[PDB]
Amino acid sequence: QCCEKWTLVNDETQAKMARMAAAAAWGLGQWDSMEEYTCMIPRDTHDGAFYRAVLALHQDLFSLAQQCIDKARDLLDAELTAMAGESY
Repeated sequence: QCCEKWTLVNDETQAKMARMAAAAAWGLGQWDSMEEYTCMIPRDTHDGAFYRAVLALHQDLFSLAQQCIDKARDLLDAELTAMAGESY
């Protein structure tokens, strides 16, 4: 479904696609496809950091990887500090 529909799609829908497209490429182990999709994910999201952090480790960029993991945790503050208060 990803490969068929890119040029047919808008930039709003593009950003809601890549989180699933990268997951899919990663699942299938096709790393060229995975790099294209991961760039389309926004940097401000938890996932955006995480998928850059994976493509860091496949290409062996451990300083860059470690940066992205910490940046990912920083963005996960908001999500945990929301839901951790009321119930585990």
